Amino acid sequence: KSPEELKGIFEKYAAKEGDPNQLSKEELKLLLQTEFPSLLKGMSTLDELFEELDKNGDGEVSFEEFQVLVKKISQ
Ligand SMILES: [La+3]
Repeated sequence: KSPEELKGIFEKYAAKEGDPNQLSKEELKLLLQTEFPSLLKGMSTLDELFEELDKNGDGEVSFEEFQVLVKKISQ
């Protein structure tokens, strides 16, 4: 539940598919799977999360956008 682990695990998944410098639906999906499968139960579907996370329009859910989830994962 550490922060350093978030980066590590994150990259561990971001490196899974495509460049680890960018997250994806399938990529994040996995994370959201193990990382927080409960967040998947939310009313925010994968696609919803994907589009939700990306509020810039790059397609990459970099850790930056991820920090946005940490908020929901906090509440
Ligand atoms: La982005």
